[PDB]
Amino acid sequence: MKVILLEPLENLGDVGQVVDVKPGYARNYLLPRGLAVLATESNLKALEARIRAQAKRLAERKAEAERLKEILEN
RNA sequence: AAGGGGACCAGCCUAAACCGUCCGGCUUGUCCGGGCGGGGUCGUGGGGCCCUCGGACCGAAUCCCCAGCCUAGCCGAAG
Ligand SMILES: [Mg+2]
Ligand SMILES: [Mg+2]
Ligand SMILES: [Mg+2]
Ligand SMILES: [Mg+2]
Ligand SMILES: [Mg+2]
Ligand SMILES: [Mg+2]
Ligand SMILES: [Mg+2]
Ligand SMILES: [Mg+2]
Ligand SMILES: [Mg+2]
Ligand SMILES: [Mg+2]
Ligand SMILES: [Mg+2]
Ligand SMILES: [Mg+2]
Repeated sequence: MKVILLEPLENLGDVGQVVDVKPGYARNYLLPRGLAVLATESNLKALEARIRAQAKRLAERKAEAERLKEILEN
């Protein structure tokens, strides 16, 4: 069963990563303890749209810096 | 059972794509979810979106009126 980790779990996966676990593990351990969420279509988009937003506000930083490296350095 | 002969006869509304709006979720938006409205309903496949072209006739199974009908009755020839 595919789940999206909400946290880094040792010998499991990284936060935001999609891993495969047995249904019992997900239903009776991860989901109740807030450690993961079902890799459903609905929030596979939620993860995706946040990976997209994080990249958006990052490349905006690496370009509002360069526009300052423009004025300075000259 | 098909088929044939007859009785009767009638076909419609949705879900999803996509659009809009409201609400709340927290993991902040190009988000996800819930409601509502639009859109759509098909097998010659149909629909959505995007271009190009083109701009009155049907009509309920719903509501209204009426005829007709029922729930009392009446006239009715000639020793
Ligand atoms: Mg028959
Ligand atoms: Mg027949
Ligand atoms: Mg008959
Ligand atoms: Mg018929
Ligand atoms: Mg809001
Ligand atoms: Mg939804
Ligand atoms: Mg909605
Ligand atoms: Mg059609
Ligand atoms: Mg088609
Ligand atoms: Mg109807
Ligand atoms: Mg009499
Ligand atoms: Mg008499």
